[PDB]
Amino acid sequence: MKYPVEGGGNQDWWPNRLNLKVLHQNPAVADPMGAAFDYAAEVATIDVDALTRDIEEVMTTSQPWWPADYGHYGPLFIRMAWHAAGTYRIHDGRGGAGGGMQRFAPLNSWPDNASLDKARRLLWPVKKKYGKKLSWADLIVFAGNCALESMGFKTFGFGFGRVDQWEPDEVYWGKEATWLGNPLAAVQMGLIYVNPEGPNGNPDPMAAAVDIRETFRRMAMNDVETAALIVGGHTFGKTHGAGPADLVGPEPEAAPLEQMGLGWKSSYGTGTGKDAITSGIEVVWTNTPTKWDNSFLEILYGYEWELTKSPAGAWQYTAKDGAGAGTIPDPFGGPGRSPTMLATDLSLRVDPIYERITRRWLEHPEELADEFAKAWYKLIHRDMGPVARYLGPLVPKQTLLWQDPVPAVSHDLVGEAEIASLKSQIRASGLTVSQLVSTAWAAASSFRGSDKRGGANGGRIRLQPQVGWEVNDPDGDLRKVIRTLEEIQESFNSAIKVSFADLVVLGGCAAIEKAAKAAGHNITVPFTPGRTDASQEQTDVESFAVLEPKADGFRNYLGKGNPLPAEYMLLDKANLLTLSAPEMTVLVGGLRVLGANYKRLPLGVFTEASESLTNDFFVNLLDMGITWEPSPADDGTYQGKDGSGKVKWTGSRVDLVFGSNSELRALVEVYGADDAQPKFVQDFVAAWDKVMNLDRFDVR
Amino acid sequence: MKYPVEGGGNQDWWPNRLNLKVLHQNPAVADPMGAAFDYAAEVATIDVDALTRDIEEVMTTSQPWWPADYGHYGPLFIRMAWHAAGTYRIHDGRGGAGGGMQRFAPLNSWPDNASLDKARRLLWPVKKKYGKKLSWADLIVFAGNCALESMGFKTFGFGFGRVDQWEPDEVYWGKEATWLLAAVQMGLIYVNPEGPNGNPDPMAAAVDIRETFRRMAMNDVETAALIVGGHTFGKTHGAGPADLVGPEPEAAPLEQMGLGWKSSYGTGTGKDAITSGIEVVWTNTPTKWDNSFLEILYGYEWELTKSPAGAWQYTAKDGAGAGTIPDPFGGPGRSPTMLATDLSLRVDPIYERITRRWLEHPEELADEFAKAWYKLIHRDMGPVARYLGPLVPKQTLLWQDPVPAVSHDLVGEAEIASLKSQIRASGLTVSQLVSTAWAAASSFRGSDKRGGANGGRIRLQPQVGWEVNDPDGDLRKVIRTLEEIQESFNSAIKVSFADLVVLGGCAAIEKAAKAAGHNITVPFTPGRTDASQEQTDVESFAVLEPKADGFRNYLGKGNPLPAEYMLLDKANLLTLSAPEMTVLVGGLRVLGANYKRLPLGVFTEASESLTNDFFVNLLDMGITWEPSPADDGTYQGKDGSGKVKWTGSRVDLVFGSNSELRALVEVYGADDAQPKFVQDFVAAWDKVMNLDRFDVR
Ligand code: HEM
Ligand code: HEM
Repeated sequence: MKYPVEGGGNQDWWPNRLNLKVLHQNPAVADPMGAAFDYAAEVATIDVDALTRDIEEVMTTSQPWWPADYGHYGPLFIRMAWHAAGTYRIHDGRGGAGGGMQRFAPLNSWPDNASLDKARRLLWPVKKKYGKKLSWADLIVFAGNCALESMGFKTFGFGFGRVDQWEPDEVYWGKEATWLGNPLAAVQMGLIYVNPEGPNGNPDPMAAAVDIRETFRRMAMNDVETAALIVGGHTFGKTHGAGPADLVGPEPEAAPLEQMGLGWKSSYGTGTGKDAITSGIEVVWTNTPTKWDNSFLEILYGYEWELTKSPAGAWQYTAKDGAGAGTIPDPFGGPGRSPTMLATDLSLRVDPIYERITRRWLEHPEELADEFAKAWYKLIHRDMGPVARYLGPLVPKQTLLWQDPVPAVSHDLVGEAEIASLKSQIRASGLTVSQLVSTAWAAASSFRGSDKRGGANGGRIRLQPQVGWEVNDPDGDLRKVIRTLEEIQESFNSAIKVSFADLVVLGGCAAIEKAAKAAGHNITVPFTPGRTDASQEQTDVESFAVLEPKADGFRNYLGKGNPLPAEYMLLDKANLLTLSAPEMTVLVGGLRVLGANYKRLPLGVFTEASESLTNDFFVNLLDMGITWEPSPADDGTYQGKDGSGKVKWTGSRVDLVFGSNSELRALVEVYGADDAQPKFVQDFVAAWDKVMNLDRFDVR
Repeated sequence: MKYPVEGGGNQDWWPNRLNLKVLHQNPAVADPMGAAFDYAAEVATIDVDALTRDIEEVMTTSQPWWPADYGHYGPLFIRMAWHAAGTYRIHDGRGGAGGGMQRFAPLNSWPDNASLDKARRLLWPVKKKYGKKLSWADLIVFAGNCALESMGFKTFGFGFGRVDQWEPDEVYWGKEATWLLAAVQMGLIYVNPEGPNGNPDPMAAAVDIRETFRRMAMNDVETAALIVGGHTFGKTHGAGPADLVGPEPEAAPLEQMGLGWKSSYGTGTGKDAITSGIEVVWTNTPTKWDNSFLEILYGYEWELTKSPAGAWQYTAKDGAGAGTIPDPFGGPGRSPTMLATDLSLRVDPIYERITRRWLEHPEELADEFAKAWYKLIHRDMGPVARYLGPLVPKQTLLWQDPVPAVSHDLVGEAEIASLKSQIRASGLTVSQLVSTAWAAASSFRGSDKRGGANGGRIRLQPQVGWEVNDPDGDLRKVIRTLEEIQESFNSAIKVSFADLVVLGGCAAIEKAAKAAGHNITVPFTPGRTDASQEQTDVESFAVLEPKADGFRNYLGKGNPLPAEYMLLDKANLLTLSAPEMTVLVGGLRVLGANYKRLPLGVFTEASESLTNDFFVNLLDMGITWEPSPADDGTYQGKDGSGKVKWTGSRVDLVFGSNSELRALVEVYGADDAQPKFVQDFVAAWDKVMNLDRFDVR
């Protein structure tokens, strides 16, 4: 229907086709830094003092193509930071500022990130003067933070380490196929949090409060943070509004080329500064919108508000009787204005929940500072991962209970001879292979490569938020495996201290070695030590209530509330784990033949003899002498009807896909060859070593 | 609108968004074999003597879930190769057999490749026995070529080498959004069998076939070789009206394991399957070679009747031939039948002569069909240095872009410096050397690997006269100076011509780098030869003429899109990637490599000096842009005070507009990256100049 370079390919002929482009996004070819570049080794060598001494400079020179309000840019950079790490939705994990996606995406065109392309273009001198030693995400967010600092503040700190990706990330943002139309977080399509004029353009404070709380909750922010975040943020800078909001041009994706990749080039007046239009509201919040103080709340409790319209054609509030008419300084010189407020932010005065936590902030005006610093530092470094990546000399030392704190190694890391000793001690009185893998896999499947939260490290697999997960059948034998592993741990220690997660991954390794040896290959899985155990008080039970996978194909289990059919979720779960197209298929075959099945069902297994790591899943799948017909009980299962009329195999919806979707058919059509056995077991161990070492960030 | 794993973003909100996901396609991540796996090295060990002894067996055994007419699959295989090497489009170069795209693509769902999805399954007991030492594409077109030989025929040869791919390539097949360029009806690989556009008249079928095949290099005499030589084998499954067939494979319920067209009529297979909806049985012995097709084609006079499937097919009048055709599964014989496209060869005046001439002695038909089939198969492989295996018919050909054998003593870099010296110590300027070299290595298409810098065709008639290489400019001067150097060098180990072309290009890059302060050594691998004017035909090169070489900022007439896209579609052929594309475009813009001396695009104040000044001067926001008052697709870089300082084109400012490429320009446009930029430019350049060097890699 249209050319490929414009769109094209397939998907113009099929609406819902299993698109295999999401597995290998962000390839190593489109990386202009090269194939041997380590960002963690470079970003530590910048002189953050010199950088801090430079961003402070770019925040004072009013560039002539976009004038500076009050001769300072700080507000704009804080807004940039907030709209850069305000997309992080915990329901799946994708988004956030961990990829700096605000540059190129549907993000750099949402009808709220308007007048933000100019904000990024402002920072070009600093990135130009530094080069490859400053990834764009780090520059944006740290510029916001250093602005907040420069405008009079004492921040909690900051840490570099976010890496850039050079291709847009595909994330589901909303069913509404038009701007302003459960896995979501922005109540509109294109909004970040809330329609500034109240939900659905309706300026009601109560609905605004309900909605703003129901939105922030999908980003793990409490009730005290939300109030702190909003207040501390909007105590800075002004709005942008002039004539009718319909005069703005197109967005920086359908804009003409002479605009150098900008947008919203307003034709009204000179087009910038005193007449620039962006959100269609015209409000100044404080009375000195360029430096910090406890004044926004005073205005929040200083005048009684009544609704009005906007000179730009929008809804807002304004003090009655002309109170304070002409008391707030002009953004570019001129007579005073009237103290105004947005629609939502009045909720902080009427809503009874926020009232108890805002009325306290009139007196004790200092507590606002620390709470805002904490909430901000939480909003920033939310998608960086464990503590071991906070590079640079500005990170604090104290840990926070949301960081998933993992205590540092306080003993000698185990040795190699001890590794073989533990192998022998675990494969002689441990348990079957189908158990030592299932528990091990479950300890490394809570990972999410979106924000690198959770995983094998910490050993949380034996604590409350994960043992009770129904996906790891609690009334099964997982607790018995836990008892055995802890007792062999303490026995070897009584016989250099080995932690628990170390031993879990070692059990998985020894089980895979057992299966491979049963298959006829003396192969070894590479194991590196360097994990520690977490305690119940350092792992929040409620925070981890989202990692519980609603659909996990690699163990063949689907739950309830599943958005898409039970097949696509396999790739989705295989996309967070950052698995290439081959490493997903081989891993599926391995887990299927190894008996890593939820409740030990006879689904997925395609072998007459289990616990033997062979390619018997694939060779037996592609056989055409069997006919597949949906099950008679109609439970989303199928039946391997043979040529004799006897049911032979019984796979699930996540299996027969690996023999149907003509693309994924190819990868199987390799590992199922006659001489593929010396390759399968060798390509499998690689993928298994890759999964079990995703959260190993202290050494990689 | 929909989830990413099923549909995606970045497309619904804006349809006309420059999609860079077409550059990184076929990456190094989705490769099961992993990293290296030199396919050109593995297949050198397979026993074609044994592979033939196995495909011969898989054909004679009738599978129980798809019987074989007359107990032989030879037919269904012969077609499979054809529809696997019939997706060639000469006007672009994509498709072809060398992509193995017969599997995962819209290709395996077109309402023409029906029932063929079964054939890919009949071959599994063959590939399973070999695995990685024999890719699909080679196997598909071999089972094609190897079914002919096993059926009373001495073909011309065969060669492996078509390394497969692991993701569906992106190709434009047409504008219609419904089934039924090069194909005449969307989905139908070639001609709608029931006459062009459903009109059952042979005279129109002939004028359609002529133009259609003319889009795939086949002449007028190599056409009748195929059709007559291709439809001597096998029948056409079409019993029963084409109304009960299942859905297409890409959208079928999974209990079919990716097989499409689950026919509910009758038993569903065998003597009752449905493929295209025509019941026709050509020869009287449809599983061996003989001069039978032409015999029946002239044996009677024809008349149009209806089909048991509801299509228009023909049948001899007079009621003769009652039962003269063997029943495909034992029983009463049908009447002598025929398609609609075949009658063209009886009524069209052009094919009439050759058809009449093939009936006096059919050995000429055998030979012509042999050569035509060989051309139909080994077209998507290009240089003769890629053919592997024993069965290569290494004698010669004329359409293979032939080059003489590397005969003289090569060079051992002891004099390469002197050549790189005399090319500046007795030659021209950098703004001409890089221009002519890049021109001589721009006639390349990583699809079928035709053209290329090899052969030294930059001094021959088909390429010297192209418009994009302005002949009135100075190309002749550069070529004559290079010739004088070559002749002055061999009198004292002889060096060819394209040798000196790319060597002067590299030495000019070195000169420009010295003019910047980075004494960088360009790599160079000798071993290319110059072809003559006779072995370089003119008719097959008229397509390689670039219609929009965005690298050089040249826009011809005949672009379906603006210039901003015709750069990618160009930079997608050369097997480039976004970093290399940006770097190479910047280098060619700053080194003065436009098809004139135009200052259009140059963003420097001291040319002929390789540097990143283009990138850094592009991004400065203090410079505003607006369309020039000439309204000739040129923008006017207006400075802040009202003066003209830069003049760019659509191919330039796209790097300032499109957000993805903006990141790359940001990277190379720093200040501690000029060494990185010049080094990566040298690397990408040596990648371009060494695309067709297949005799070494
Ligand atoms: C949570 C609800 C929020 C709403 C409804 C909201 C809405 C808005 C609106 C309508 C504007 C004016 C846009 C324009 O002038 O074009 C704005 C700007 C701004 N926002 Fe937000 N925002 C929210 C959250 C935040 C947060 C979390 C922060 C900081 C942590 C923040 C900091 C700012 C600042 C400093 C500006 C001033 C921009 C300038 O001076 O140019 N806002 N916000
Ligand atoms: C204008 C060119 C062509 C037309 C109109 C045409 C038409 C057709 C049609 C409609 C079928 C029915 C498919 C089926 O029943 O499975 C068919 C089958 C077949 N075609 Fe073609 N085709 C063309 C080119 C070729 C070429 C170039 C070859 C060989 C080099 C070829 C060889 C065959 C064979 C052997 C079959 C029988 C397959 C079987 O019996 O399993 N055709 N042709």
